[PDB]
Amino acid sequence: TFKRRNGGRNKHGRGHVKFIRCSNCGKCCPKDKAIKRFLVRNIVEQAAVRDVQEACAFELYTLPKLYLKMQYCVSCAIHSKVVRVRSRTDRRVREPPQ
Amino acid sequence: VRVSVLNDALKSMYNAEKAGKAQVELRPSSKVIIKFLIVMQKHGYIGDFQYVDDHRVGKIVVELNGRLNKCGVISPRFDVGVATIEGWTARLLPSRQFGYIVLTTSAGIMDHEEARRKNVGGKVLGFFY
Amino acid sequence: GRMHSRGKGISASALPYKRTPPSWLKISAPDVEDNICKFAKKGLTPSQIGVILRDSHGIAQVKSVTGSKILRILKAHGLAPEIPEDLYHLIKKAVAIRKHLERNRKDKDSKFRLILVESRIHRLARYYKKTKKLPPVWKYESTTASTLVA
Amino acid sequence: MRAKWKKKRMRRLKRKRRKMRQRSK
Amino acid sequence: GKTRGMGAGRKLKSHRRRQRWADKSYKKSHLGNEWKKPFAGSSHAKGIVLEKIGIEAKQPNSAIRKCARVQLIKNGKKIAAFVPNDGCLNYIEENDEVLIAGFGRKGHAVGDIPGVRFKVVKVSGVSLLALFKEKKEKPRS
RNA sequence: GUAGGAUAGUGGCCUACCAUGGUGGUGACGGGUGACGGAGAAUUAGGGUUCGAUUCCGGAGAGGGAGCCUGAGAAACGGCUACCACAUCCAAGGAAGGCAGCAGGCGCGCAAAUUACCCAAUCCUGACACGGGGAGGUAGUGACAAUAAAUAACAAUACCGGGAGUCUGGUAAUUGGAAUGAGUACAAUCUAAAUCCCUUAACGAGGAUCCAUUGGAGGGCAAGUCUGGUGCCAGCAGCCGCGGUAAUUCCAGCUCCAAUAGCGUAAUUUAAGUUGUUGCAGUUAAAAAGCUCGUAGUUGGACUUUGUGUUACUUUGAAGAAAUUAGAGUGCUCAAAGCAAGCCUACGCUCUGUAUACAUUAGCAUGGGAUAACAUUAUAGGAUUUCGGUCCUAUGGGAUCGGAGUAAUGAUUAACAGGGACAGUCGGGGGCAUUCGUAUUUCAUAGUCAGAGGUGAAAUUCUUGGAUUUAUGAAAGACGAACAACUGCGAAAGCAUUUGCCAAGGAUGUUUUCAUUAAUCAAGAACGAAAGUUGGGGGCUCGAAGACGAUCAGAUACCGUCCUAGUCUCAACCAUAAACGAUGCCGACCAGGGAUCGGCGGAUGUUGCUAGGACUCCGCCGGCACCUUAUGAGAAAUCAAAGUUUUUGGGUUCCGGGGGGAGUAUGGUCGCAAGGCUGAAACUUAAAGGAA
Ligand SMILES: [K+]
Ligand SMILES: [K+]
Ligand SMILES: [K+]
Ligand SMILES: [K+]
Ligand SMILES: [K+]
Ligand SMILES: [K+]
Ligand SMILES: [K+]
Ligand SMILES: [K+]
Ligand SMILES: [K+]
Ligand SMILES: [K+]
Ligand SMILES: [K+]
Ligand SMILES: [Mg+2]
Ligand SMILES: [Mg+2]
Ligand SMILES: [Mg+2]
Ligand SMILES: [Mg+2]
Ligand SMILES: [Mg+2]
Ligand SMILES: [Mg+2]
Ligand SMILES: [Mg+2]
Ligand SMILES: [Mg+2]
Ligand SMILES: [Mg+2]
Ligand SMILES: [Mg+2]
Ligand SMILES: [Mg+2]
Ligand SMILES: [Mg+2]
Ligand SMILES: [Mg+2]
Ligand SMILES: [Mg+2]
Ligand SMILES: [Mg+2]
Ligand SMILES: [Mg+2]
Ligand SMILES: [Mg+2]
Ligand SMILES: [Mg+2]
Ligand SMILES: [Mg+2]
Ligand SMILES: [Mg+2]
Ligand SMILES: [Mg+2]
Ligand SMILES: [Mg+2]
Ligand SMILES: [Mg+2]
Ligand SMILES: [Mg+2]
Ligand SMILES: [Mg+2]
Ligand SMILES: [Mg+2]
Ligand SMILES: [Mg+2]
Ligand SMILES: [Mg+2]
Ligand SMILES: [Mg+2]
Ligand SMILES: [Mg+2]
Ligand SMILES: [Mg+2]
Ligand SMILES: [Mg+2]
Ligand SMILES: [Mg+2]
Ligand SMILES: [Mg+2]
Ligand SMILES: [Mg+2]
Ligand SMILES: [Mg+2]
Ligand SMILES: [Mg+2]
Ligand SMILES: [Mg+2]
Ligand SMILES: [Mg+2]
Ligand SMILES: [Mg+2]
Ligand SMILES: [Mg+2]
Ligand SMILES: [Mg+2]
Ligand SMILES: [Mg+2]
Ligand SMILES: [Zn+2]
Repeated sequence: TFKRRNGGRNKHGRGHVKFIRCSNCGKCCPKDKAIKRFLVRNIVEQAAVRDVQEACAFELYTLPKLYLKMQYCVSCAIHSKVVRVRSRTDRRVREPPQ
Repeated sequence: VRVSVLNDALKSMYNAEKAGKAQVELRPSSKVIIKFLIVMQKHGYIGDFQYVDDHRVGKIVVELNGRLNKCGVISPRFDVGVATIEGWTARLLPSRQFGYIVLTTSAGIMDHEEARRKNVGGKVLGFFY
Repeated sequence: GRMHSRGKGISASALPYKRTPPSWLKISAPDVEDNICKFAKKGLTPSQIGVILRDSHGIAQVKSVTGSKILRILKAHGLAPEIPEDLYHLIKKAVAIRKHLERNRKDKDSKFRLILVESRIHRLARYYKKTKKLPPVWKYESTTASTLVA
Repeated sequence: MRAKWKKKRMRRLKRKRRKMRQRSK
Repeated sequence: GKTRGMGAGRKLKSHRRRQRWADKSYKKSHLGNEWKKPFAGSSHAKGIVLEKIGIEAKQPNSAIRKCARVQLIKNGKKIAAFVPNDGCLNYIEENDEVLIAGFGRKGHAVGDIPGVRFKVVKVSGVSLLALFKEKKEKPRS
């Protein structure tokens, strides 16, 4: 039984795609199959912004942000709850959630 | 590549008829296609068809009237003597009362009923009913 | 589609329904054939003779003015090349690939394309021998091909 | 048994025959 | 798909010739291995009873099927022949002439009897059916 | 091939001499056949599958070979000679042998009859009207096979139904008279003589013992949830199953069912559209070659008259053994059959009948010329008259070389086939050289001081000889992040830092050119991830094997630490992957929709820009895809192709036929090896498998 029209990856009109290494376990996974999430958050957690802002040595200073691109294998994405098992009808929804 | 222009012409008409179209274009044209249409026209299975000259091979637009159930070629074009016409009709036609097998004989392209009257054999082109 | 690929392009010329020359074309058939012979003696081929006539003389189709194709006109004046133009260009391409391939032994892509070009040469040469446009014993030889063309 | 390992088992078995037959030639 | 050309008579005929071998029924008759069977293409065969044996019935049944090892007189091959009906093994003695037949599935095993494809029809020139129904008696004693 | 020899005669049939040919993927050569060929036989909607030792025809043989005489005819065997193999008689010195003729015997086997009578029929043969004929016929044996057809009919009672009543129908080893051949037998007939049949005097039926059998009764599959016995035993059961103490299935009785003088059991046809030409399959059930090229093969656009080039095809006809098959005629009592008969009543008749069709393919001959194949075409060696020259030859003809005419003088078109040229492009396509990037590791310098590492927790391990950590710098080798996508290029494998060089390519554009040059492909070729092999270079990282630390009942594992081959490169091999879209290629047609990549056409007004670029809108061609939908398809999942399929046929290649055994054994071939390619059988099994 064929579960997905895309076969679980995103590859059309090409033979080979070089793999990436899972950010969690290091497993090799084709880049077009890996679950990718681009996390942008303040380098200082919200629980410490007040303290760090009070101790600032500059009248004005914008706290930088932390940019991290996370690439998971399927096993880690499911285990870490980055993605969840969806019903047969909901599997086709490709739009990101709210 | 294009092997049988007759098959393309008859397949196009059959698909158009099932979709309920009134007209259909056949390209390329040939004198075999035109003579096959005339046999269908004489028995009231198609309406008026028109040949367009394009200086290369021509095109045909055929008016459909909803009476054509199916029309197809027989490939390869087997030899059919007069005595073997009965077996072919028992194979290709819905019944012993309507439907025509088109033959190419030395006397010209004609349906199997005319071939029996003239007692001439030939080769199968196609059929319709 | 293409003989030696998966291409399915259809781009091509579309000849007009009017086979006669336009009313604004005043050049006569003897004048046109004089130019065709004049260009052939300069080394031009039938393909690039018609391009000049279309682009610089307003002659869309030579057959409409003269009633004969360019190659037929050249043959009537003994100017048709011994090797047909299209076969000549395939040999020239095969020579170019082989010359490139002698310095690039690891260019396996070129080695693949050389096979396709030479097989195209042999299919066209076979046809020309059947129609007697080439000598009956004519044969394509990689060793001596470069002497024929260029 | 996994087909890959059954294939591996047969190849080992063929080497011994190949060696158990060339021993006497 | 199929080759259709009017001049493709040779290819169609030769293709079918090769593909008929893929059919098990066709290959069983045209291989020639039937002559190597104990009957060697015969319907029946006479033999000598070597010993009276019992075979454990195959699961899920549970019984002792009474058979007899027989050596065929015409080629000297040894086979196991099932002895049908109740108490018919008592009518068979060792070193006795028995007519053997197939078991009904053309060389295949039948029922729950493991690896048995023959049955005993006659013993000492008398049918087991006649002895079972007390129609006749074995010629001795 | 030439000349001979031999033969009834042709011929390497044989000899001498000469030449180097002959056959072959359109399968030669060789091998297998439990292979004599055909007419035919079985089964068959059609197509087909299987069989064909045997009475007709042809061939071949007489235990195995060889040789030969006689003769018109024999390489004869109920003729001879020899050898070999068997075997008979003998007074042992010799002699005689050929049943695959008829009968008979032995042997072999699952498997097959009398050592009978006769030339009367059919016909054959001799000197012959007459003899002879185990050819042939007759009888015996004969459940090979085939045909017809008994084993009861009727009435009245008793009993039981249907349309109180009474008509009709059904049961009984009840009661009655009738019928009749199986049998038996005077006779006649039959026959060569007998025998059987047919005919017929007498005799011949009541439980009409003048006694019907063979297989079944759970399902398939017609017929019992009866009774007794047995208790997973014995047994049954083709398959599914039954039997373990209440057996519809075993062993019995009863009853019932099927066929019935027959029925049961143990190669082949049907069923099988499970061999598929008609007519099957290959996304997931068994099955698309990893990819492309490529010869043979197979298949190939349109166009020429409508209103002595060669073939296929079609029409008609001729020729074609009978028997069999189909079929006309005919009351053997019917029938299977047979080829007879019929008509009237005379010295006979219907000339009595003994038709006709079918009969592949190849060959022969007429008519037709659509469709299709091959061949052919432009320095016409062209057609066509006419006028000469020359040569050869008859009672003019032929050959050859010329002149001058006549004529519309003589070339289909340019495929939304293909090839080639050209134009501006486009691309992470390929090769060579070259630029750069952080990181990692190592090393150097400097700083600092107790841990650092790693894990679920730990330990192996490193560390005051300064580890880990921080800064700077150097070296090495690998890798090429982010950008990066339901995007691009490539035949596939695969391809991602810059710039240059080299050849190649798709698409688009084109009033350029050639003019069918094409599609798909046995054989044969090029390329083909990773791992692996050989040698050289390199050797950061990671890391099979190995070692160690943990975990654990054990842990040769998973987790941790160290590390060999390897990982990178060059030269040379290997040729395999879930090499996947698990979907071969070319062509046509058949819904809608937006987005996107390349090229081009049109429209339009903005840019911290140099007509153009960037963007916006409309459209065309080509490409990777996606979304909705069924009027489609499908076992469904699902698919805009996997659609246009029992309303079945566009072209072509590969490939499957229940599950295993098994991609195994063996042989061949390739490879240094690892292995690759090719590839069984015995045997085993009633399921395995797909989708939901
Ligand atoms: K994914
Ligand atoms: K183009
Ligand atoms: K077939
Ligand atoms: K001769
Ligand atoms: K000779
Ligand atoms: K004589
Ligand atoms: K006689
Ligand atoms: K006589
Ligand atoms: K059918
Ligand atoms: K290779
Ligand atoms: K598009
Ligand atoms: Mg699953
Ligand atoms: Mg592509
Ligand atoms: Mg791949
Ligand atoms: Mg196309
Ligand atoms: Mg091709
Ligand atoms: Mg098809
Ligand atoms: Mg001679
Ligand atoms: Mg000689
Ligand atoms: Mg035979
Ligand atoms: Mg034989
Ligand atoms: Mg025979
Ligand atoms: Mg025999
Ligand atoms: Mg016989
Ligand atoms: Mg004979
Ligand atoms: Mg003889
Ligand atoms: Mg003998
Ligand atoms: Mg002899
Ligand atoms: Mg004899
Ligand atoms: Mg004789
Ligand atoms: Mg018998
Ligand atoms: Mg009786
Ligand atoms: Mg019973
Ligand atoms: Mg029933
Ligand atoms: Mg009981
Ligand atoms: Mg039963
Ligand atoms: Mg089958
Ligand atoms: Mg099937
Ligand atoms: Mg599977
Ligand atoms: Mg499969
Ligand atoms: Mg054509
Ligand atoms: Mg074109
Ligand atoms: Mg791109
Ligand atoms: Mg980069
Ligand atoms: Mg091949
Ligand atoms: Mg490789
Ligand atoms: Mg493979
Ligand atoms: Mg595959
Ligand atoms: Mg292919
Ligand atoms: Mg493929
Ligand atoms: Mg665009
Ligand atoms: Mg859909
Ligand atoms: Mg079909
Ligand atoms: Mg199988
Ligand atoms: Zn992971």
